[PDB]
Amino acid sequence: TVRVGVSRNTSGAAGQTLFRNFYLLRCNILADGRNATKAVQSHFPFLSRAVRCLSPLAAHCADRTLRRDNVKQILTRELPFSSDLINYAHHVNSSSLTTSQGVEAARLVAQVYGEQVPFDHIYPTGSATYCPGAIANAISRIMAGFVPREGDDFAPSGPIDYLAADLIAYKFVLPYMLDMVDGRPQIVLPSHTVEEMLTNTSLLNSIDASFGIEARSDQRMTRDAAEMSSRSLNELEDHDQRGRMPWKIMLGMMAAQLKVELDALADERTESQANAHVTSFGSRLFNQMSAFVTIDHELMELALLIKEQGFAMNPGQIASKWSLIRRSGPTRPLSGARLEIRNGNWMIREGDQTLLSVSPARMA
Amino acid sequence: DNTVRVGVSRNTSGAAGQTLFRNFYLLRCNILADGRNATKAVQSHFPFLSRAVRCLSPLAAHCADRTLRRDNVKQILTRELPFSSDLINYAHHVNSSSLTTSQGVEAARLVAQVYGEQVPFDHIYPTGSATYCPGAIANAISRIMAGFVPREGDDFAPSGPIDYLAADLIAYKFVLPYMLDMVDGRPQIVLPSHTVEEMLTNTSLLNSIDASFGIEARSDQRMTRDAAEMSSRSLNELEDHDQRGRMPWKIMLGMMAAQLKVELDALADERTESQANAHVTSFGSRLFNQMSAFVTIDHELMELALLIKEQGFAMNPGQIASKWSLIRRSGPTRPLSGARLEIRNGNWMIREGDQTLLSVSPARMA
Amino acid sequence: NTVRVGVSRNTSGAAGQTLFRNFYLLRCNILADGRNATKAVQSHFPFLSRAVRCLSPLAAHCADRTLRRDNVKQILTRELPFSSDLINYAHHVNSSSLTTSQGVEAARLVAQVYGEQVPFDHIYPTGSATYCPGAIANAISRIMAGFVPREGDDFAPSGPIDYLAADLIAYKFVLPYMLDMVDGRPQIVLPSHTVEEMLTNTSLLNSIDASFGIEARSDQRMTRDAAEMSSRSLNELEDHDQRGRMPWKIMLGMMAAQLKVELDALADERTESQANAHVTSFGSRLFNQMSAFVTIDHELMELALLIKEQGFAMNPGQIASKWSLIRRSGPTRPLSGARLEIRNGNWMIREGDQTLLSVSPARMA
Amino acid sequence: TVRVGVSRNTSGAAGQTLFRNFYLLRCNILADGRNATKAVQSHFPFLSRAVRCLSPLAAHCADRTLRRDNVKQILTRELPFSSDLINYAHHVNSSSLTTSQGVEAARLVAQVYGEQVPFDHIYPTGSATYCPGAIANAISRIMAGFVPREGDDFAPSGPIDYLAADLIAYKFVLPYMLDMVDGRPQIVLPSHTVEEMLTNTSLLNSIDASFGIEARSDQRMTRDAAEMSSRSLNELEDHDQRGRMPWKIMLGMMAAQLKVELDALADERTESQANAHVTSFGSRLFNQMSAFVTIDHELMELALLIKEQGFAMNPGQIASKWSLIRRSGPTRPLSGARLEIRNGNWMIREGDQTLLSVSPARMA
Amino acid sequence: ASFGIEARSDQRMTRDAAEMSSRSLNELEDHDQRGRMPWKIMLGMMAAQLKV
Repeated sequence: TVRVGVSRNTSGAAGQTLFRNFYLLRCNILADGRNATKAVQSHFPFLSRAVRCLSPLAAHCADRTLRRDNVKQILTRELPFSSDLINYAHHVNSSSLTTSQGVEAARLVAQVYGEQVPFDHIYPTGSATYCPGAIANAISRIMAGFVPREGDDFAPSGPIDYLAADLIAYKFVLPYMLDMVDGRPQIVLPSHTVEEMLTNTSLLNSIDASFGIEARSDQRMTRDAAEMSSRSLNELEDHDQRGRMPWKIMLGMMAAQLKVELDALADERTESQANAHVTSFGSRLFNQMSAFVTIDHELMELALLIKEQGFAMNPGQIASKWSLIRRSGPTRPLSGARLEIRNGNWMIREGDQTLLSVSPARMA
Repeated sequence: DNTVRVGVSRNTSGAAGQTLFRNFYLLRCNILADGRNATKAVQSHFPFLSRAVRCLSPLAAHCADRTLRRDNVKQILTRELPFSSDLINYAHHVNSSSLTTSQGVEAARLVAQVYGEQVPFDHIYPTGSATYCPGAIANAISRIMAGFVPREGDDFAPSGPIDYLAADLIAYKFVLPYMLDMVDGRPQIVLPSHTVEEMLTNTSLLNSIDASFGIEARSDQRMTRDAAEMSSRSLNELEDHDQRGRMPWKIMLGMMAAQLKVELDALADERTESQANAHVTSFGSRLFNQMSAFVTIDHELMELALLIKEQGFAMNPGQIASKWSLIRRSGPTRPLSGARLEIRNGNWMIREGDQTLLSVSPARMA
Repeated sequence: NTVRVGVSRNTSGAAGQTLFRNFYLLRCNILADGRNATKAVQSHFPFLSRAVRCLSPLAAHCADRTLRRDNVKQILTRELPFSSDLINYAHHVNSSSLTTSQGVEAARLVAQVYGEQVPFDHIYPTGSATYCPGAIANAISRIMAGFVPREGDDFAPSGPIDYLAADLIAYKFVLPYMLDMVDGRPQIVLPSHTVEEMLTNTSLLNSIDASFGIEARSDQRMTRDAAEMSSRSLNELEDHDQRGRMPWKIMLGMMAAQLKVELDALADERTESQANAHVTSFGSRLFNQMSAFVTIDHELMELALLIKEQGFAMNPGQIASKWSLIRRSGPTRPLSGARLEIRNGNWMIREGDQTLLSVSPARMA
Repeated sequence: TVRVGVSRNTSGAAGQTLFRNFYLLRCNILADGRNATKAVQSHFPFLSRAVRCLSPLAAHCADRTLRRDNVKQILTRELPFSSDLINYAHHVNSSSLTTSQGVEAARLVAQVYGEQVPFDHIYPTGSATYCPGAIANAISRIMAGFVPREGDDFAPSGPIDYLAADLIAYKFVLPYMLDMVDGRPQIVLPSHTVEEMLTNTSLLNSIDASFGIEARSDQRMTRDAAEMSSRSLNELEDHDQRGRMPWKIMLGMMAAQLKVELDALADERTESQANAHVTSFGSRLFNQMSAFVTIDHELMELALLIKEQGFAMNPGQIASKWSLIRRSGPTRPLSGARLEIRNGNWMIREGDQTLLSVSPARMA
Repeated sequence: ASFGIEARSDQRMTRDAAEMSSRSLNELEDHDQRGRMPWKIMLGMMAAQLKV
């Protein structure tokens, strides 16, 4: 007898994804569960991962021991996906994902960490262009204790950065700008793009972030002494091992990656037209990019436009609006509006109307 | 033993769907998620608009109902809150302002005086009223042309005389309405020079309207081309006869078009639902395909079709509603004198240079 | 070096719940209302659904012909095996809450028409006044599906296949209904006897009839009553020795009787019933799931009418009380004025213009 | 006329079928439905029915009670169409639908089923020629519980084969060849024509197939190791009534019918040239015949030629290549290829390039 | 006489059925212009043509 029981098909499949080449703007489409013909449910996985990477140890703790999976197969191919490369901190020559702005910050990171890490593949020295996402991922991994291998992999051999060991206790983050108005520190609207202040790296001292806990179980109380149980990035005690400047550089780098991808979105006319029915795209983008709006000019304007249009915008409309913002400079008259803080929320108010509102993002 | 098969337990009841603009009649749309394919661009359909274009041959459309339906009509129409769709389906006048229109009452009065003498026409069009529901008049005139008799709470009266043209339109399956104007001292087809409202108010203009009817041979033939047009007759070519209701037919066509335009105008008020269903990208494409019978006789519908084709068949309800409002307010948009009108391969073509600005194929009378 | 064996407690913590463990059909699985805030707990009877699906035994048992051994002997021969498992594997149970004396003549009739080709002693102990209707129903389904039972062990796919089970493969829907000779011709009538009475007088089972129908699901022909072409009635199939028509009718009546006796025994579970007074979907789900048996019996029809009149929102205690009232009192509502009509293949009762009840074909596959 | 009469005409055709007088090669070609271009689409109804018949009970469950058509008048005509006769398993003397090869299997089936069923009309006793399709249909229906009446009818009165009941649960099938390599079972490419195996009934024992269930819950366990939800034909419990060898003979006989029909078509160059414009004919032929590749190497060569040519070949080229394959024998050194079975599929690979692949075949 | 609509890709019915699935001629509501008797006369008359 012969008893070779080769398996055979058992089910089907469903789902869809758009923007294969893109990294942050890649989105996964699922039909609405309640009713098959309601608004499509979009979701950006890599953008959520990037936002969660702001606590690198908690984001990469499992990969230290558990998920030591086969990575050689993914990297070593004729055409590896750009998303995988940027996820594993590899420079890519793709024009849509490479920017020439802020490169001085890139080489600053390289000279900070190149002495003890094979940083050549992350950012080849002397290159006029670089991949912001790759450097952000490299910074996160290095802060997490990992070491990028010359053989295109990661190993948990390096030392743990002190800031990552502190961000374990905190779950919520909220970047914002600061200025010395009337000889005192106060939160201000973003007056610079990340793309421009990554050039003048001294300006990164203006950036500040506030961390705080996901407090103990309590069904109704809105606060657990929210001000007493929170800390700010610039308030932490100074120490050489603390990657505070690398952390702020990583945040700005992720923001720059998002902006360059939005710029490249303009040329993707075919897929934008084919996905005109995806109106949840803009609402999801507004929901998930909330961490980066409080630091940049153009992201703030884009968020304001998205809120004005009612959280329903297919990709082509977002591409056109972003092109308009980039080309026309500051368009909206923000001079009539003011900033305010309400129970931790970061909002722009004009009169009594709430033009914009941003809540703390989730780090893990 | 004892056996009864009257219990029939078959079931083939679909997967899922949805309906939008329930209060509307023509633009009432059925939405189906195309689960057969991975692509999630939802499919859209306008049942009542398809039925209205079907009814251009009233006898072939209404023959099936001469015997079958005897369950209930009054139970629906005489409900607490009868739907405008059902009431206009059974030729009942509707009080809603969104559906009713005030312009073009002259044609309604004309049809009422033509058929009022031999039909209880009061509920179709109350006498002396300024506001009339054009869809109700269209359904009434179609049913009368098919030999029915209306009632206050029913329509199951297949007892009236049957129009000659309603019988003539059994041999044909395709129709192509188009305007015709006296140019160069000879008859010639032209672009739509008047909106339907102007010619309904001044009913003398309807003489310019014309249509062409065609057969559908079921033989396994090669796709027939010119010189096969002998098997086709124009509406105005038919010999005159008292029973033969040509002007009734033209009035029905214009009335249906006016109902569509009134619905489109009222759509602008529906900004809430238009926003709630902004993801229905197939609305523009489906409406563009389905309205193709009316664009050949109206300025504004022609402009809407042209803008739809230029945009690229990607309009949700909000975009089409706003564009329609802009067309209504502005009126003329582009210099169509630069373009020219041509007929080729039995299709109604308007072209500028070499590009085909808009293509219209004759409709399916069914 | 050391072994790496270990476990993580991968579990959300909050999960479902099961109620009425002892009961066979009335066992239900309670799930919170999804991710919604309505807090109307879902209810579902798994064994009742399986019983209704068993009315096409081959399609309902084709999987087990090859795809299981599963060490079911351990389940059957446990120290305290679940009565649900025993009744699922056609084993008699001596529990007073699942055994009835009525209809035993039909039980021994099936036990002797299948007596010699199967070891039927463990299914129905010969001479015992009481018996488990569910066990006999499952035994009939299994044997009709082409199995043979064993005491303690799994069924063996070795016996012959009845012709009716093969015929029923083409159909997906079923609709039992009674018959009567009125005006010299057969016509559908309301139930006149309880399933117990009609089982005791086995000749009455000839009055039962059912009609099956295909499931095309092509998005066409939905409203057409030309679907009468694609249907056949149980009594209309040509007679044959191996076509177990009477076993099929007996199995249907036996399942109905099992449901009845379980409903009767539910009245004694007052503690659990009152502890679970918050699950109001119990009555609605039971009404939805019993729809195949109402057309054949008086008391099930009365219970369905009561549930519909009460708005479908009632808990187990209310169901028990109403069932006891129906059992004790007898016919309550006036059916002389209630007309019985079939429209679009639906078994409905109409009072004037009001539709007192409507029953649709059950899903049989 | 009072008005100009430019108007519409279609003469819209509906329905079309060619290759008449055949059984399997019948194709109801039609114009493309949704696309404006009038490209020719194809489908083989009888071939699909034969492929679905591999689960005989689920294939013939309807006719046991539902259809009961007036078959008597159909086959009693003066010159009834051969396809209808073969569909009801009636022997036909046409030279283009019979072959002397494989008569041993026909004799075996006659002696194994003739003792309880009339069989002379299905296959005349001792005849040197036979129609394979008729015997395949006869064995399928006899497994389905039917009884072939002499008077042009099937009576649902016979016993039901155990394998037919077993196959209800499985919607997907996979035949293949096997060999005793290194003292263990292992899949091999086909090494014999169906003629050799029908003639050598003992050699038929080497054939095997695997079946699989269908569902819609997403596939689990890497979508290829889902093996407890599948079974192999030879692993099923042996029983007198379980028609294992009848099932294998059915599959081989259907394959032989297809081969004989293609060989007969080899001489029909006239109509093939008249219909050579149809190249989707080859694509649909490949798609429907994919179930038969893994048992006969001559069919494998035709499939390989079609795949290399790009899934687009005209009937004339198919005929020429089939004749060339039949005359030549082994055309290429296939030993350079390697056999693999991944993600549930069955494919042969030479080097890294996949030479040919096979997908799930649906039977019910 | 009974009247039936066209079928659709189905040839699988050889059993009993009745009434409004194919409504019969005599059930039609009588009317002065509804020529049932002329129709029956024509049917019989063409049958007689075939006979002669």
